[PDB]
Amino acid sequence: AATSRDALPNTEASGPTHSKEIPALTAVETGA
Amino acid sequence: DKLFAVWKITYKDTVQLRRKLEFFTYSRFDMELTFVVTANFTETNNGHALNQVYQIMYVPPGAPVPEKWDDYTWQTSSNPSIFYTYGTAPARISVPYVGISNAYSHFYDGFSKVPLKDQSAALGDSLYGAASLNDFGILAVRVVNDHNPTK
Amino acid sequence: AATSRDALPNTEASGPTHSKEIPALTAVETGATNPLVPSDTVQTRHVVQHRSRSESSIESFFARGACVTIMTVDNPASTTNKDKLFAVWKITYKDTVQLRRKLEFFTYSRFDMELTFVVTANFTETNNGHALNQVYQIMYVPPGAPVPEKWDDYTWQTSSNPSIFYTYGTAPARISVPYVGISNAYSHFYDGFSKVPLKDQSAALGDSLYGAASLNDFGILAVRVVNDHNPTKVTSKIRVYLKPKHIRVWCPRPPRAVAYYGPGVDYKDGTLTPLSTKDLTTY
Amino acid sequence: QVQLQESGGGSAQTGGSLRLSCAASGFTFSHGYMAWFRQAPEKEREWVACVRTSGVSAYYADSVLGRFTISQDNAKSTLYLQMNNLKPEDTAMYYCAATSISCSSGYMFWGQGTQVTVSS
Amino acid sequence: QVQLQESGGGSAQTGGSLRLSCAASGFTFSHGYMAWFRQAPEKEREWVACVRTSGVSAYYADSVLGRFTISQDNAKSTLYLQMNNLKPEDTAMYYCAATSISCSSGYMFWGQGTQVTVSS
Amino acid sequence: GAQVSSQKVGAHENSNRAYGGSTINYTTINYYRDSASNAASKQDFSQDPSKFTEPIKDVLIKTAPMLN
Amino acid sequence: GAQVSSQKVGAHENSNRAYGGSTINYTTINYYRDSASNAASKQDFSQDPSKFTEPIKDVLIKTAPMLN
Amino acid sequence: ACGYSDRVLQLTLGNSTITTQEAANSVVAYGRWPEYLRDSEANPVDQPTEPDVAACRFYTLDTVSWTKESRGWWWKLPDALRDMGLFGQNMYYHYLGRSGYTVHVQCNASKFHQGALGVFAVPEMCLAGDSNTTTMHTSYQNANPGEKGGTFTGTFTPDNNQTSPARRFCPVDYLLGNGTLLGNAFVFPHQIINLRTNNCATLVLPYVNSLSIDSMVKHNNWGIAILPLAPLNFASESSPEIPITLTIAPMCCEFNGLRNITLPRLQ
Amino acid sequence: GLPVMNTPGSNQYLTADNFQSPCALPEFDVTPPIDIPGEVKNMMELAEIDTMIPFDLSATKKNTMEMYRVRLSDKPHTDDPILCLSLSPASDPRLSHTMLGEILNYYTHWAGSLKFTFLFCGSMMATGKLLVSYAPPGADPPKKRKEAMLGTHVIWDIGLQSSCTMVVPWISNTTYRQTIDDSFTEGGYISVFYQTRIVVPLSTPREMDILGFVSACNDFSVRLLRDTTHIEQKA
Amino acid sequence: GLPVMNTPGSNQYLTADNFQSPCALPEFDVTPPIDIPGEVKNMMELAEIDTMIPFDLSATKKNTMEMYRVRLSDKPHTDDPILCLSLSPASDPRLSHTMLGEILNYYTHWAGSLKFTFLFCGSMMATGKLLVSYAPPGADPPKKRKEAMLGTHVIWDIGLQSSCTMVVPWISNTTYRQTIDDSFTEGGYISVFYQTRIVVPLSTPREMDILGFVSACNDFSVRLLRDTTHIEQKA
Amino acid sequence: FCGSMMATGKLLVSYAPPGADPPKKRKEAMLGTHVIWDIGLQSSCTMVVPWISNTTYRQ
Ligand SMILES: CCCCCCCCCCCCCCCC(=O)O
Ligand SMILES: CCCCCCCCCCCCCCCC(=O)O
Repeated sequence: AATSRDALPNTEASGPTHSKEIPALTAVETGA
Repeated sequence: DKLFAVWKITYKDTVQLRRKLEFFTYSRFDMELTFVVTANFTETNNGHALNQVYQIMYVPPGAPVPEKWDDYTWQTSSNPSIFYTYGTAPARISVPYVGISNAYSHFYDGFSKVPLKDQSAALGDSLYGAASLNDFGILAVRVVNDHNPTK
Repeated sequence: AATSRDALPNTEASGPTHSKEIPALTAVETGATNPLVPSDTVQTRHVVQHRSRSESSIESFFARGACVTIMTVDNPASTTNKDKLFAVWKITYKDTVQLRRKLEFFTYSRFDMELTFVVTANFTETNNGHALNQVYQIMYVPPGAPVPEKWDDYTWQTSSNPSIFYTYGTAPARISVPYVGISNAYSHFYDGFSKVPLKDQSAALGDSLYGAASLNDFGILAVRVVNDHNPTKVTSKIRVYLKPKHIRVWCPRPPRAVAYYGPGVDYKDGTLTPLSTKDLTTY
Repeated sequence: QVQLQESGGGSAQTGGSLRLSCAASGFTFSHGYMAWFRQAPEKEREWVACVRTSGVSAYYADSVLGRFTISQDNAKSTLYLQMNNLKPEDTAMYYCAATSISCSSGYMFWGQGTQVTVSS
Repeated sequence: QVQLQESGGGSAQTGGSLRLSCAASGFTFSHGYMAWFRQAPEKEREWVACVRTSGVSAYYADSVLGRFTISQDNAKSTLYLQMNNLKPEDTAMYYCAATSISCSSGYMFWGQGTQVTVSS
Repeated sequence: GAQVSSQKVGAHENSNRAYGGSTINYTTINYYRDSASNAASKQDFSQDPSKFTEPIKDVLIKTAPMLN
Repeated sequence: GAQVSSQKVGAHENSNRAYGGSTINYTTINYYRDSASNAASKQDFSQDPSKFTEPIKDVLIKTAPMLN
Repeated sequence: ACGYSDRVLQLTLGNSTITTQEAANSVVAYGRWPEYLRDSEANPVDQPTEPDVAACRFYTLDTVSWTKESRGWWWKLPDALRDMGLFGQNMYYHYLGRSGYTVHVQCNASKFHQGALGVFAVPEMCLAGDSNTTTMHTSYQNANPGEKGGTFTGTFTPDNNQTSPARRFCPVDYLLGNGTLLGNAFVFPHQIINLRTNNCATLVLPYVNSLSIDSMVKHNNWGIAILPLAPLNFASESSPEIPITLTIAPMCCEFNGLRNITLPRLQ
Repeated sequence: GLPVMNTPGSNQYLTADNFQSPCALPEFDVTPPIDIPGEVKNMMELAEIDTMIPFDLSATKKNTMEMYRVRLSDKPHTDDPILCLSLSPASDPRLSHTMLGEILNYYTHWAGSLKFTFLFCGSMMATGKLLVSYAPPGADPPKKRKEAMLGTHVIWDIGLQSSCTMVVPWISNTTYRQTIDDSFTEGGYISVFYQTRIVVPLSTPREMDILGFVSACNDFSVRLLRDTTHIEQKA
Repeated sequence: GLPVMNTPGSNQYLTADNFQSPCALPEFDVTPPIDIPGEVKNMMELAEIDTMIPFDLSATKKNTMEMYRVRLSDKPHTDDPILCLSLSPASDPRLSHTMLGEILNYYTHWAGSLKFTFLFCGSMMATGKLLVSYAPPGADPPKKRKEAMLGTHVIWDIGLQSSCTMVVPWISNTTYRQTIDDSFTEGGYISVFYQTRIVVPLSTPREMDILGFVSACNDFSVRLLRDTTHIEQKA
Repeated sequence: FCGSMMATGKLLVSYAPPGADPPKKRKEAMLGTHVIWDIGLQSSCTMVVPWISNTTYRQ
């Protein structure tokens, strides 16, 4: 249902962080 | 120089239509103009001319009248023009009732100026039957294609 | 809700007055224009106003097509020394005077752009030779795309570029181009430079033009005769006519008083005199 | 392409005379007037004189009265401006403004003009 | 068809001088700049020097300072690159990049280039 | 999906049984998918010039003294 | 059997009594029997690139350690 | 009743307060008040820095002088405030920046003095060059004369030294410095300090541009041009002199893309 | 295919046509516009803004800063004009260069009412009473206050309120006037005369300046779009 | 036949038109398509896939396998760059040849956010902390960590998770950047500096390689289709 | 202000918090807390020094 002329996903306001979650760390061995 | 004409738009250059319009004192009419172009060579020669285009630029009163066939005026940023390609059907444009009065005046018993007494006869003189010298403007027509070795 | 073709406010009949109210007195120090109407200063009758501002609307003021440029190309004989002339023009409204000044009445604008193409050809050399009706390709080369170096090189394949093959003699060519600006409005005047001259850098490295954004703002058009060499030379002139449609504008600016000089705001000497001679007490 | 082209020069001594001409073409719809205008070195453009269509009925400017003569030759489609008794006030540019008119003010065609100089 | 064609050769001994020219055509919208660029045998293309539209206001690259001279002749619609004191670092290809610019980097027209060789 | 709009009649023809009278309309149907392609509507709004005429913070009342 | 579709308005004309505003549509009617002949609709779908971005068997959770 | 007047105005921004007893009301440019960027018109993705009190305060630029000889004066915003406290600091620290202003021009005299000064606000006040050979040739160093600003001239004198151009603006007064007749300068938001009446000009300016936020270093949004509509006259004197002082306050300023500081080559 | 017949005009290109045409960049993602302050919808809007009039266009004052200044003095009272001006906003050198005129220079016909505003620029201590008058055409342009006072006018007193406005009420034979000098569509005369005189105490500049502005009124309009002469491109 | 009038543009052929036309093989039995794995709907989809960046394009390393390898070492800590890179995905030699750039080479304008990913390829025993930083333009491109650290960056620690990602947040003056080298639409600078240093125990290769990848983000888009230069046909 | 009615002017009174160079030019003083005073019909002007101090009480 998401057409070609659709507005792209918005940018959500996010603040400071200090948690055990790691968006920054990955492994491009997985191919992903 | 390359001949480019300028004609003062008026119905009174020809006889027929004029007399018909003279059956009354005043009129209002949306005006339709048609343009039938016809060309030919002049000099005895077997030369060639590629199909010619023609611009018909309406120059309303006061607008810059072209002095050359290739001067700035032909840019027509505000003037209404029609580029006719030769051989296709005659050109046509619609012009509404563009009169400054509440009716077009076929006959105007009066003068544009008033000859005052504290003024010289020359300063107060004008024509009999005329309103504004420039009533509707002029049309300007020119061949768009550039010089060709055969006229 | 007040449209373009609306009748203007009527003239209200107002009589004699002798009161402490002062329409006549103001102070143009406030920057504000004193908003009066005849009735405010003189006795008036009632007048049903008929005239409308219809024609003076922003859209209508630009509703005319305008010659932006004259591109010249030719098709010479095969044996010739000189190459077949194919033009490349940088798309800008500032090459001609008329349309530019009209667009300069404001600071910014947005308009879907209509281009018209009036082609006109003729022979040049004294000869009775023949040329069959000629075709013309008008290829729009957006910034960065490969600009044709030859009249017959790969570039004319136009696998992604938008082109128009015009056959001579038929009605003038026309294409629609939307508001393609990189900004949220097209900029008629840009008080700034593209580069910043840093101190840890050489003056040359940090220098640029005054009033320019991107050298290549919209791209170039490329026009060529499609038909191959013909024993008799034929030159052609393609005239482009632009009509800015669906136009919006912002912040009015005084209209250009002296003739244009370059793409900038700059003025040449010898043209710094626009107003003529008139005596103060002479009607 | 109503081509109005002035001629007549302008470099006479004080008191002489010059013949200012003007070649006309295009379509001058006779009826109306045909005239002359001067701009002067540093003044406003001023009306010199006007002659009727084909009629030799004319007028002159207060300043130039009798010292300037404006005629015509509609066979040669020309207008002439003979000027006797040239003076330091007459030193100026002259223009053949001959179109429409109907009076002594309205126009749709002017010329390129020519300069006159009455030296002394 | 803004034809940029370089000339000037390149086969001088170490220390001499050459005159690198460039014929320009098409429509060079004067306003902006006109310049020179070198690619070198095995390096990145580098900016040599840029001269203003018609103005003789220019700059030079740190490396070439004073040893290269870039001018123009807009009557002849040409730009010139005189090069005195040629050296083993100057051995390279030279290009007349003269279009748009506005600075010393932007272009829409280059040339075919020519090679220079300072041997010794 | 035709667009029928009315016209502002100027020169009235001697009719009210076809023309002149009973409101004259016109049809328009877009032929392309792009908004750019459409014909210029001309049915535009007007507005208050006060944003230019009276760029003042405190309202302008013509009847009173400007500077009070 | 006309096909009326809406357009994504870009440059808004100073109108909301014809253009600019009230949703602009366009008409389309096929003229041939062959599907091949039709004009390209352009009203196409988009999709998740994960079929290329995350070709992994076990779901990718950005917030946790990739290899656990 | 209580005595509230149009002439008496007290403006306050941060830790600075401007008063006045002879004003002529105030001008909000194009009726819009300066404002912060709304999510609807946002462009850069990062959290913008809004200095507020740190930058939203009046800054006085050095005072210029007015004499019968004076043709004019001009400045550029944000340029003019390039070295004004934190506003400048922040300006130099970010790639993008948008700001509005509250421009207040001060020039008082006696009821025995006479003349008029038109303080004009021109968004994108592009000025003209000084060369008859090279268009758009004014160098950055001359385009941005900081807090000292520039002036207008009574005559256009071309720059002939093509060995080393002067590369500056030669802004002819009557041409408003941009090839147009001064008399039309009123289309821009404005006030005219006419000695007999007022003593100051206040022009609140919103951020105006083609983009929501833009590189301040590279581009100037507004332009403040002051030219004497009526020449200065005092008593039966031959050399009168009165000063003009400009105090501008950035408003609703926001900056994005924080990075190392830019040290521009101003000289 | 549906039988058709080609009519007069086909294949011709009107620079003022309003037709649909094909798009070069199908599906172009147009960037949305933003609320840019000060939006204009009509040319007249600009016409209603006051613009300073270059009155004194003497060879020594034309094309300078001096053209906008009309200098008054403390000389004894006379009946001779300070400034004369003909109502032909688009053709009179003086008006033709103001915003109004310029916009007017793009049209063939104008109509409506106009308003002139005069700003005194002398010292506070300078007083006076002037008379600005608009006389409709068809007679001798006034040269003495005596005549001018017989027409439409406002008697202005110089004081705390520094600006005065006199409206020129739309009085014309035709519904629209030509945007060029024409007798048939003449406009009349605007004049300014000393009502009393200018008085200044001691140690006060005995001469000062007045600035003039002009602007159209809500009832003003322009028609028949045309090309202007106030600009050209020689070659 | 229905009266018609031919308008401007008729008979012209737009390579980007979208009209209906007659069919050559009426009633052609088209073979139905099948579910062929991996279907693409948009070019951007490919743009979001990570692609290895040929960073070191030295005359001796260009056009080889060595171009993708950025070699680090165990040399003592300095503040000098390991790799510099300018954000101009479609014009910088380094980026211009990655998937992103290539797709970008078919458009005139690009916008959105980009993300770089760095893969360490040393021995398990090798540790370290690097700093990858994106500095927005308008100033001096950093040459020392000191400056780079003042912008947008991620401090990466080499460990069990071998890959690190730093996002370049879309910060630009214009809503869309030119796909060519331009000052007005400049992008800034991407830099990588040693945070600490590389440390390896004995009997361990003292130098190893890091591989770089780039990919667009969900918010990225491209407009104004154009012809590429990354290919040509000479004669 | 205690001059003649006819005397006009605009002064600047400014309070700069400590910890830096005491201003000697308007340029600096203008960077702190201040009020720009215009001499007119209201003859008296007041600038408040807002309590800004490290300690809750000063010696
Ligand atoms: C492209 C052409 C546009 C406009 C053409 C304007 C010419 C109008 C001519 C109208 C003739 C009406 C004559 C009536 C005389 C009168 O009004 O007194
Ligand atoms: C087949 C042609 C396709 C595309 C043509 C692109 C040309 C666009 C020209 C737009 C002119 C708008 C000028 C405004 C200047 C500005 O943005 O600052």
